[PDB]
Amino acid sequence: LQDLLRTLKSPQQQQQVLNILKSNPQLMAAFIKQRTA
Amino acid sequence: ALQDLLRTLKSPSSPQQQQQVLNILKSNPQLMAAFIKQR
Amino acid sequence: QWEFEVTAFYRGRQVFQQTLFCPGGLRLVGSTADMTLQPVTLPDPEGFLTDKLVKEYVGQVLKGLGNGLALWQAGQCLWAQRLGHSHAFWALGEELLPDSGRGPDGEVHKDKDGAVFDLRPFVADLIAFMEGSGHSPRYTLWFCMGEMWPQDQPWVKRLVMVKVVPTCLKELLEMAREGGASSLKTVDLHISNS
Amino acid sequence: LAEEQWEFEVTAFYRGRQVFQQTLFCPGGLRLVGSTADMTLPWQPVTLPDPEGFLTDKLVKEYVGQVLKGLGNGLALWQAGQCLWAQRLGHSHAFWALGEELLPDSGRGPDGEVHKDKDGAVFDLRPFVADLIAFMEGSGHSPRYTLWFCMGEMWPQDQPWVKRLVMVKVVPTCLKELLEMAREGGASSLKTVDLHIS
Repeated sequence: LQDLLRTLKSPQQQQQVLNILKSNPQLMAAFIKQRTA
Repeated sequence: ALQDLLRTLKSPSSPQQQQQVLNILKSNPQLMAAFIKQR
Repeated sequence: QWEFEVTAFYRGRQVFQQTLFCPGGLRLVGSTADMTLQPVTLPDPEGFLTDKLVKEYVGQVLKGLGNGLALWQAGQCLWAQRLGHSHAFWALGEELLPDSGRGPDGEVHKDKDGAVFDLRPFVADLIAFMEGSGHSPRYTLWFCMGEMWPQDQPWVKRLVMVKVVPTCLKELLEMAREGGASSLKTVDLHISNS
Repeated sequence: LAEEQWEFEVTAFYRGRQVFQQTLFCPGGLRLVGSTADMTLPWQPVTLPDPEGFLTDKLVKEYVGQVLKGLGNGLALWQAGQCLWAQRLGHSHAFWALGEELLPDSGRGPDGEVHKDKDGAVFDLRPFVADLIAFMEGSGHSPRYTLWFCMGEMWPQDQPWVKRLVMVKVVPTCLKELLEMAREGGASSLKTVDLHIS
């Protein structure tokens, strides 16, 4: 929810990244595992 | 003459840039004659 | 639909690069234009190259595009079809180098069944990349127009090479590298005093 | 001091990503350095960028910075006696070869190694002029002008050049323009072609 997204100073690119994130929960678990560990 | 061998560009090159091309052409009459061969 | 970064190379020279969002589909045509419903016109080789024989053949390849190469997304997959006389071969690679060691991943179909990219292998490779596999999933699509795929020969000698990069997939890999995942698994640093 | 230097288009690639491209005319010679060096004439320092603002792979970013640290006083480039020369003033070794403007040759080894001394010639105008003449006569082979430098690692033989940490491309603009003049006169390198049209 725009939290795991980088802060880089293309709105369609942002929502299309979020759509792939929510469509694959395994991608969420691997992305969360990087910063939590 | 000689300068006629240079290319014509939309944005011109500086004289010092073209001087590096002319020095090679003057120091090499073999290369300068081949460019005239294509004229 | 996905946003694409399109880049075209004429005889190893970048002659076009734009990042456009076409919800009606992509279309890579030449000067012989035609409106059908978004077209992406490739530039004329006159204002970019000086080799007369190369400019004549690039134009012949751009003529063979006809109504151009179409590209779109459907069901977590990218599909590419050609609507002209020139054949087209595609493969995945890096952003600055197509893979010339191996052949192409296939020829661009002449019907609607393109299937040049699937999101499912990309996610599976990206998860392993973050788990520590050291292999980042490739996302750059290369298209060789009007010629065979440059196998065992420099890709810069091909007449027309088009690079298509989905911007959403590019950022999804940058987020993994920003999170600690790396691909640098081999390096022999030649540094020393002597 | 030196004189009659050539203008160079310098381009740097970090892990196959273009991070630097400038057209430099340094009449007192130039030095490609890895950090902000003090402005010194002769041998003008040319600072390659910090990989922090261009890369996100931490391991690649650390090793690219390790190569940039090994540049030391820099890679000196200068023209002298119808030839181009290269000398590494730091600890990181460097290998060079001629190639294309967007592709170094990975099927062969480097033409040589950058000398630590001052006798490291990386280009000679004699074969360039001879090949350019033959190119205008119908040889189908254009003379090469693009100088590639692989910094800190071995030359990428049978390996994608985009995997190298630091690749620097040096193009003398006077040589590229001379080849554009030959191609404008009617010469060509397109000997082989095989169009697939149906």
